[PDB]
Amino acid sequence: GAMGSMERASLIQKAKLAEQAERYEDMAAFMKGAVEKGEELSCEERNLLSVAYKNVVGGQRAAWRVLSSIEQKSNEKGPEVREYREKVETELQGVCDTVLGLLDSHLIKEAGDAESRVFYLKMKGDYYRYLAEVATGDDKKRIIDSARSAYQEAMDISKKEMPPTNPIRLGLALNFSVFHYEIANSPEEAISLAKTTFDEAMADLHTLSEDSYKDSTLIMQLLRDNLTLWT
Amino acid sequence: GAMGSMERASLIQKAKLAEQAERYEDMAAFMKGAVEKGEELSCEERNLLSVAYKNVVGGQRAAWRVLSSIEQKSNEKGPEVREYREKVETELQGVCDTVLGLLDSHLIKEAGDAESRVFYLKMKGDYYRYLAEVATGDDKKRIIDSARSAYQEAMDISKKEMPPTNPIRLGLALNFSVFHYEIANSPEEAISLAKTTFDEAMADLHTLSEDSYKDSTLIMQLLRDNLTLWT
Amino acid sequence: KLMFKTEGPDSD
Amino acid sequence: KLMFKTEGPDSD
Ligand SMILES: N=C(N)c1cc(-c2ccccc2)c(N)s1
Ligand SMILES: N=C(N)c1cc(-c2ccccc2)c(N)s1
Ligand SMILES: [Cl-]
Ligand SMILES: [Cl-]
Ligand SMILES: [Mg+2]
Ligand SMILES: [Mg+2]
Ligand SMILES: [Mg+2]
Ligand SMILES: [Mg+2]
Repeated sequence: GAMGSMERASLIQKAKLAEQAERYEDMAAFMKGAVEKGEELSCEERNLLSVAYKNVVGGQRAAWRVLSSIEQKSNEKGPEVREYREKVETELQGVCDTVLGLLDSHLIKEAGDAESRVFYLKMKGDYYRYLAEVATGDDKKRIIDSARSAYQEAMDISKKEMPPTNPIRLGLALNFSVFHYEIANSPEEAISLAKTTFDEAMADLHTLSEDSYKDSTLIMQLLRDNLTLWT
Repeated sequence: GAMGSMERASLIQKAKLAEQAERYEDMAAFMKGAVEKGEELSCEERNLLSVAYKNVVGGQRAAWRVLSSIEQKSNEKGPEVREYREKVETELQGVCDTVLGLLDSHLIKEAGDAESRVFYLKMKGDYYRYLAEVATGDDKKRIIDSARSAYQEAMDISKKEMPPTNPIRLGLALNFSVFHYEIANSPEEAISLAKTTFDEAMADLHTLSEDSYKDSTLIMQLLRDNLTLWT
Repeated sequence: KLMFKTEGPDSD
Repeated sequence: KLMFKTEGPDSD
């Protein structure tokens, strides 16, 4: 890749600079280069990878929704709205495929600790979910099942190996609940998962330091925010 | 160019869609394609061109300033900060060169009405000013004089051909005053230009409709904002 | 579209 | 850096 000649440590340093500069495409390219060095990622490095791509795909998702809404209104002016929505959609799919490619080659298979493996399987579920948001053809069901499968494996590991307040476990459950609500069209499963996750975390907060308490309650509030909208 | 096969009208339509989607790099590419069709631009099209590139270069300028500040602190960790600041700087310079290239080939020379010619000469001054913000070498003085020359020609036309409330004239004077203050290191010239511009516009507001009054006073308030910080 | 809360940067 | 007001989108 175009980052092949740069040192791993320099790529990490520049990813952190890119984050400070709000240059998220650069940040993602630097972290992709770091992954392609072939070494496992530390906790901080995994978070840099995720933050970078989350910001890139987030811009694409927001743009796609704007264009999709305009397109739907135009169907209630020529091919241009569809063409441009398709252009953004294809770039979004490309980013998701890139992330999934990094996870499959070879981040997941080398991830043995729960904190790394759950993190990567959650990401796999997330990027299949972003693909599902735009999917319409004969593969939509298979994309949805790929998201479900990744989230389910992550859930199974997280429940065996992490406390119920673990922020990775909490963010996984949050995202899987949203998958249920609006991708799988299982709102009851979404509500049940969010409630059970919130309540089991509540009951474990007493074990935490002040700093860990803050980390866990931040994500618990996101579960509550969704439950308030859903019930 | 990569837009050579797309109709002019479709490029304009897609630039407007890209604006709604906050996809400013796309918006700029579509408008560059539209310019390269070789026809003059309407008022709305000129504004699409300017808004697109202003958003692109604005992100680059903000990132450059973050990195420059980090670099300056590091000089009061290796080559990475300088390298990455240089990377962003080179991309920023590339965008400015692209805009200047469109103005020189051939937007300015075909612009005969005051509204178009002043608009383009103001843009020329602006993009040389953005180059000047990052310039350090033996060409910095020449870049500054190129900005000055473009702004001065625009000013001369605007004072002969436009009323003192004309929003193009006002935004030109605003930007030229900022050029004076912090590029030419002429704060007194900046203050004098901003004051005279504000006062002459004030005295012409009585001629305007309610809608034109709103357009002019919006830019007058920017002049006032700067004068408040400068005096 | 109404977007529900998910983990990490709310970048969309 | 303190940036002064200039015309158009305040995109930086
Ligand atoms: N750059 C970021 N946005 C983040 C960094 C870390 C981190 C993880 C372990 C150690 C130090 C920092 C996050 N949890 S997010
Ligand atoms: N898309 C934009 N950000 C702008 C469009 C126009 C405009 C000019 C003449 C006619 C209609 C619209 C501006 N002045 S800004
Ligand atoms: Cl397109
Ligand atoms: Cl670099
Ligand atoms: Mg090495
Ligand atoms: Mg498609
Ligand atoms: Mg044609
Ligand atoms: Mg340089």
